[PDB]
Amino acid sequence: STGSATTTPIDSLDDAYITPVQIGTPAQTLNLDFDTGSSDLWVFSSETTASEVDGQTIYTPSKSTTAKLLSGATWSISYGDGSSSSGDVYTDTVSVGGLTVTGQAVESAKKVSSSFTEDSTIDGLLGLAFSTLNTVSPTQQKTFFDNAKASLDSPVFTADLGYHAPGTYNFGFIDTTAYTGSITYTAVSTKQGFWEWTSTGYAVGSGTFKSTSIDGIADTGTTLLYLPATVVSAYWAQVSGAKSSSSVGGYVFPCSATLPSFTFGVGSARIVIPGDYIDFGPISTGSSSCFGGIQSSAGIGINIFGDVALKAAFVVFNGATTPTLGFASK
Ligand SMILES: O=C(CNCCc1c[nH]c2ccccc12)Nc1scc(-c2ccccc2)c1C(=O)NCc1ccccc1
Repeated sequence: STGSATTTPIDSLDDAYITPVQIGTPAQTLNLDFDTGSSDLWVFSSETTASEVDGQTIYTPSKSTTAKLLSGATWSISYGDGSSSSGDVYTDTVSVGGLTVTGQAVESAKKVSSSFTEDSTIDGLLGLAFSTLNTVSPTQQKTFFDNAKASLDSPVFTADLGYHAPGTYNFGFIDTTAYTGSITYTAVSTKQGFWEWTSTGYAVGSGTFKSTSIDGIADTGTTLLYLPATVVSAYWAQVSGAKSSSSVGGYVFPCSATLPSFTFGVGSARIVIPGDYIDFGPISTGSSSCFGGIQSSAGIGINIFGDVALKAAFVVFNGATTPTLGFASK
């Protein structure tokens, strides 16, 4: 089997992408944020504290003839911004772009933090990191991809995120029309639960390429590119008037600037992120100070190849017995 679904930016900045997901019988369609940096499929629901729902579409398990309460199971997650959600668990039929998994754990939120409440366009998350990170207790659950894998024509999914435009998530096949040249594959470590790999270096603009190993994760659920302070300083040094602002929370630059591209290595191959991808707009409405899309990972503890990086590529998440990652230009 295979599936194919369009993923759509939630706003003009590409702050996140949402993909429609069918849950239950009759289908309930929710717009989920596909997240290769976590492993829980959690949704706004009929159980969510009413004051914490502000425009989201909710999953109502009582209206699904295939929903079953996973007795005694609970879940609780928090992320690096200090956002969180928690609740109980149903199993139900979940379909993505024509690919159906029966018996998928659907984590129904009883509580969500303010950041999620305020994002009316995101109805939940669909995790695609390794199932070792799933938070359900006392019986850990498998991700959608893990449940689908053995049914897929090939044990892969691909992320083809657009820049200010829709893109695609495919399951079970590689669309050879969606990229240019070749896919370069690189090794993955699953030890932290993530699609963790090592970039071979970087370049700023038309600058010479620096060969250096940069370990990080391929994370569709993180907006920006978080890299070591040395690398990030070298980038912003090529932007007149750019500075790191502790009051704003990172590197800012004059909105009148033209940003240089950023290149990262994949083996002997190179992926170029155009400068426009690195512009995240005014720090506040009407400001002439713009927020940068490349930021330091120094307080995080891991480097994160988020959407700013991934949207410059066609990315293969290869879930074979030894997983790997593939990158192609497009
Ligand atoms: O959690 C994910 C992917 N799920 C995102 C869900 C989500 C969290 N608010 C959301 C809001 C909307 C949609 C999805 C999400 N990736 C990872 S691995 C390590 C960190 C981390 C650890 C410590 C410190 C910082 C990052 C994160 C992280 O928190 N990224 C987002 C971020 C990146 C930079 C700064 C803050 C948060």
